[PDB]
Amino acid sequence: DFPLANLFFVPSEDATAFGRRLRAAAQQAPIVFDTAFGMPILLRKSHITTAYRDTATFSTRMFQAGILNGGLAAMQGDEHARMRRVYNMFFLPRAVSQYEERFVRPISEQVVDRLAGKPRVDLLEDFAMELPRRVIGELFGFPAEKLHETDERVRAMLRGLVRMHDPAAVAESQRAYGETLGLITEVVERESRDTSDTLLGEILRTLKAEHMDTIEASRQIVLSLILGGYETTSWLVANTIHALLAHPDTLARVRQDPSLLPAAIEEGMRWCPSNFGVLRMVERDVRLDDQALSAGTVVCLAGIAGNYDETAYPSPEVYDIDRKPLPAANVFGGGAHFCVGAPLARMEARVGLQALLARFPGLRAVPEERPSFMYGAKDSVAHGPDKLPVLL
Ligand code: HEM
Ligand SMILES: N[C@@H](Cc1c[nH]c[nH+]1)C(=O)O
Repeated sequence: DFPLANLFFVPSEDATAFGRRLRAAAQQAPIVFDTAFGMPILLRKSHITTAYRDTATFSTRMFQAGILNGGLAAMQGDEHARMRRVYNMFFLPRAVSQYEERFVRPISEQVVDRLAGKPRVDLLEDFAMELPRRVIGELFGFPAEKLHETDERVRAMLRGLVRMHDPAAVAESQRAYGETLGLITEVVERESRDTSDTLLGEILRTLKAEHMDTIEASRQIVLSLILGGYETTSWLVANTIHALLAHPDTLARVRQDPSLLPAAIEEGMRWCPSNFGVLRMVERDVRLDDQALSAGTVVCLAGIAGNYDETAYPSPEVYDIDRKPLPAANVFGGGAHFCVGAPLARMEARVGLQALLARFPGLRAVPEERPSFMYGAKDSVAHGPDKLPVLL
């Protein structure tokens, strides 16, 4: 039994409130029970890094009861490493740079172009959501407005991958995936043809060459590009935008020198993380210092609690793109499951923000309307703003 804490479901106009809450809780106890979120939360750095590394004690098996069964995240040990190698190939530095020139740079120019002719826009819906959606489109050879229509189902899918102790959340997730399976099957069938010229077509050929091209594997490839490449990446872009908007002098520096964008992106992941960490299944009784966890417990590794550890990052409430070494990205997880798509997400954030800042030198937040930040923004599983109104 752990002390109670209320870390997740608390709204604030301060983007730092989430990180500050987690840090303040971590100073008081290593492990807390977040009643509204509904599970124990590991907050102490030593416990978290141990958990990420000891996959035999802290597994991803809970994923086998839900729509990710048969995907990469649900695999363990040797099965996992072999398929992981195959996913890794499509996010290598060279591959990502081809995506940048062919797909993401031009698309970014087009998304930013359609914001002009409006004195004010919501950069959340019109930019952070729109750009990753359209990238996943071009990787599929498939229209982005068709993905736009899956939004309620995409977030329904994701919510059942987080609050897995909730039977209703899990069942709605399975339902939403079932309602998306026709579309998934359409994309797979079309891009499995020799006539296929898309990246997704490249991917399905590689799976076949390793004799891994089951219906299930091909569906989970597509599913992860939707859940990760579209919805999750959106909140990274959105939180990076906000951090700059909320720091006009830094925004100006970054516009004048775009080579600062990677640091701005990493610092934004520290200062305003869009994800908290990961979920794990405790597979055997384990003692963490004087804490005990029972086998069968699903826990949250809230690695972003270290984002506000002032011993690592002094004045952690300050957005400082000049921190060196750059803060460790905890929003991508840890250990062998560490996000394989991270290189694409980082590149989309850099290229999109570069086009946005170059096209609108006068860009600024709407002074009256402050965003509200919370975990679960617009029914997502991200910590992010409810809106990003700007003046162009
Ligand atoms: C801002 C963007 C993203 C964030 C914050 C993020 C976060 C994460 C995290 C924390 C994990 C680990 C889950 C766990 O260990 O339980 C993960 C895994 C994964 N993510 Fe990402 N992700 C992002 C974008 C993407 C993209 C763009 C893709 C693919 C195009 C993607 C695909 C995957 C896959 C396939 C895995 C499973 C990896 C494995 O188990 O080996 N994600 N992601
Ligand atoms: N949660 C979904 C989508 C996602 C990918 N990366 C981060 N999130 C999954 O684990 O695939």
